[PDB]
Formats: sequence, C-alpha cells, structure tokens
Amino acid sequence: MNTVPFTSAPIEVTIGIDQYSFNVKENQPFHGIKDIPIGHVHVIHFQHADNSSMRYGYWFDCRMGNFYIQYDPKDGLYKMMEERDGAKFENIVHNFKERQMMVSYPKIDEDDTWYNLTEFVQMDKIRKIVRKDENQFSYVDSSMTTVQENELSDPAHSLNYTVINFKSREAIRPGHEMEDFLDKSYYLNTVMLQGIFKNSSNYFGELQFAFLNAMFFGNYGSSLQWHAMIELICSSATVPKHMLDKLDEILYYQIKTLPEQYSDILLNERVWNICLYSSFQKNSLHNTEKIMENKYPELL
Amino acid sequence: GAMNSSNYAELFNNDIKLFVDDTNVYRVTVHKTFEGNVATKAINGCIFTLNPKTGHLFLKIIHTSVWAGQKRLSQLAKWKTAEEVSALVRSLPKEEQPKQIIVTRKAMLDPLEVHMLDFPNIAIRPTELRLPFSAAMSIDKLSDVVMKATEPQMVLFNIYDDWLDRISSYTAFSRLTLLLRALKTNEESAKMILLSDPTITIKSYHLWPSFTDEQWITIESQMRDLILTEYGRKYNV
Ligand SMILES: CC[C@@H](C#N)NC(=O)c1ccccc1
Repeated sequence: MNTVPFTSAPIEVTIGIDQYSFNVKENQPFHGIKDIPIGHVHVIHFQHADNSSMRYGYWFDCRMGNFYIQYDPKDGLYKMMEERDGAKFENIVHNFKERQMMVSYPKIDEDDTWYNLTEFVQMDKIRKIVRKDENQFSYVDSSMTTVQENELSDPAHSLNYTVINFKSREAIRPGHEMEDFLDKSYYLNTVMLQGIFKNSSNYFGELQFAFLNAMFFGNYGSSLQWHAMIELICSSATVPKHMLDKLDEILYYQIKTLPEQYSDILLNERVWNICLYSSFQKNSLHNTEKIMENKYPELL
Repeated sequence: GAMNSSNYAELFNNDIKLFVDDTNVYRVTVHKTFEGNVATKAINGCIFTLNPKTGHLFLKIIHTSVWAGQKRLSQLAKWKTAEEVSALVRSLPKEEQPKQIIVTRKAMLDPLEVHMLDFPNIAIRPTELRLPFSAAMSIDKLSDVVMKATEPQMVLFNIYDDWLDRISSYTAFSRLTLLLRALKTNEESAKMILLSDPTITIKSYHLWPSFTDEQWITIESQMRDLILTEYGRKYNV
C-alpha cells in the first residue's frame, strides 16, 4: 500500500482519488492519502472551492516512483511532483502517518469497481496519449483538446487519442465504400486492432481512459473518443466473441459508476440507441443494455 | 450548407455545380403472385444529374440487371447513385469537375460523401427545396431511352434545348421547374397543355416544343394555372 503525501493544503479544494473525494478547507492540516492499492493506475484530481471550472488532476502508478502534491501559489494549482530521494520520502511519509494527517484510500473489500474501470489502462500508454516525458505522471484537465479536435491549438497540451473517423480514407477501402461504411469490421479488425492498437487490450485501455477523463474532468474530446470507440465495435458485424463479452463488462461498470446528473452531457443518445437497438451488436451487450434501461430509460 | 430559397442565385454563378436526384434510380411495379402474395418487378431507372447553369444533363441509365441477386435494394440504390456520380466526376477533366454537388434527398449525403472522399474540395450539400426532378420520367424522350436500354448506358442531354440563346439560366431553370412541377401535379393536363397545338413541334435534338417567346409566356401561364388548380382539387379551395 502506497502513499501520496501533500506538502500542505493552502486553498480550499475538493480532492478526488479515483472514485472517492473529500473536502479540504483553506489551510486545513491535511498531508495526503495513504493505503492506495498497488497494482492499478490512479488519478488524484481537484476542484477549487473558488473556481469549480477547470477541474484537473494527475494519472500515476505508485510503482513508478515516489510522488507527492504541493500547492504552487504562482501557477495556483496543486502540482504533482516526484521525490527522487527515497530516504527523504519514507521519512516524510512516516512522520505524517504518525501524526495521522492522512486520509485512507477507502476501498471496501468486496469492491472491484476501480479494477473493473481500469482493467486495461496502463501508465505507459497514458503517457503516449498525454505527452510530457520528463514526468512519470500525467496531467489532464476539463479544457484540454484532442488531436482530432485540433484538426477541425497548442500541441504540447493535447490528448493524443487514436484518431477514428468513419468517413475517412483510412476507414473506407476503395471499392468497398458501401460495405465498409455499413460494416466497419475492416476498420476495426485490420486497421485499428491489427494495425494501430496491436491487440484488444490496448484498444480497451484507451477506451477506458477516455471514459475516465470524460467522467472525472467533463473533458469533452474524451467523451467523443469513448463513444467513437464503442460505436466502432457495435457497428462491426465481425468482432471476436471475447471482445464483445469484455466490452459488455467494461461498459456495464462505466454506466454503473457514471454519476446520474452528469449523464446528459456524458451520454450520446444517438450512439447508445444505435449500439443497443440498431447495430450489429444490439444483442451482444446484455449487461450494458439492462443497466442502461433500468438507470437511464429516458435516454432511450 | 443547405440550399434554400435565400441562396438561390448561387445556382447560376460561375462555380461548376451539379444537382443529383436519385428518385428514379430504383423503380418497381408491385404485383400479386400466383399464390396471392405480393412481389415487386424492377424496371429500368436513371440518375438525374444536372448542371443548372448550362442545362447539361448526365442521364445515367440504371438497367434492372444491376439489382440481380442483391438485397436491400432501396439502400443499395443510394450507394449505386453515389458510385456512378463519383465515376462521372472522375471521368471529367479537372477543370470540368464540379465544385459542389447538391443532392435532392438528404439520404444521399453519406453515400456520396464516402464515395467522394478522394475529392475533399468538392462540397456535398443538401437542399431545402422541394425540387420536382422526379417528374423527369414524364419527359417522353427521357422515359423512352431509359425503358429501351438493354445495358448500363450514359446518355447526355441539354434539358433547356436552345433556350439559353434567348433567356438567362435563372429564367431557364425557373421554366424547367415549372414544367416539371406541372408534370408532377397532373401529368395528363400538363402534357395536354404542351402538345395541344399540332403546329408546334419538338425538334429531333430537343426535349420540349419549339415555342416562340410569346408562346412560352402563354404556356407558362397555363402551367401556373394547372398547379394552382390541382392544389384546389386537392385541398378544396
Ligand atoms: C460532467 C461532470 C464532471 C466534470 N467536470 N465530473 C465531476 O465533476 C466529478 C467530480 C468528481 C467525481 C466524479 C465526477
């Protein structure tokens, strides 16, 4: 079990760690988060009490180094940093734990939610989507735009998701125009899975990261990316059985977790109604369809 | 964007454009079978692709053999239209390729856009106009060449005959759309109007009769009357 200490909490802020969050008051004696499960990626994330716009945060994997948060009063945000002096870090953490100024990552033993939401997400792939190679952790916020969004403006601060575009030459083989546009199997299996992603696990990993960015930061390009990757599978007639079954599980836990009042900006009516009721895979998402109909029948 | 009453003179500027209409691509007669079930028999069709400025019509004849062994024919008709329009553009010299293609039904937008991915600088547009191009098969010479075809065939026409020698394109297209609106609302009356006088003939190289300017005014009035009329007969006014 690992620890992310905080130097201090100078400004009132709502702090999130994965799907948990808690309020810290201006200059409250708060020195971080303990008992963080090893073996998963995580996202620490922030919503200033003053300015609820620009929620931001950091994706990290405690196996990759000792990380801490420190408020920066010049740039005015909580910044993640790496401590390279391992002895200095253990000492700092132990002192803060002894003084019990740390909240405990509050995982219920039965609860596989985070694992299910991050099963295929790997830090090494996150770092290729979020390019900042001098750090082992990755910053995302509400306003960062995607590579595809910038094609339709600062490249260093972008989300480099795999571009998917159903009306593109990459997606449509010459002479298979109708066939490839109505049955995206080619684009899914040859172009994307075999060509770009290499395997379905990298595909699912980007898909899950897109959703999490979409839910945690209301990042709009991420939501677009999540729906696109769903729609590409649902619109393919030929999808390995194992991918369909895993997709059903993936989506199920995203829908289960997606807070109810954020659904109308994070759920695309057209894509879901198509995927669940019109598409080739309309019969292959039993769990996702059942939770969607019981929890969001309005959208459908 | 979409083409409507407000940006109507754009049709007659000097940017090459084509209207494409797919209404008459997939045509069927419905009949009863010996067993008392219903079945369709396809008849030849046509893509109506028209340069509104010049009057040049690229009438691609769709022979019923296209449909043999195919499923979901109405959806395939849209893709077949798109494939044939895109082959037409590719056949044309660069300086003759359109800069816009306006489709008369929005269902053609995705089919055409996918087939034209190779022409990113050709704008594919819908329209809000209720253009009467479906009535093209009420023009006897067009109907005749479609029904006689025994194979796929492109036939080239000028749908304005020689009118542009005397009137502008704007007036030419307004006349055409009035004739076709009339033919669509009451084909018999419309054709009666056009041929009543046996002394006005259709040149062999023309589609419509050789009316004088004065005679076209009378004809145009008669077609307007028809169109208002049938509108009453239909709504009782
Ligand atoms: C679309 C709403 C979105 C944004 N921005 N999400 C949150 O605020 C939020 C905060 C904490 C945990 C889960 C969700």
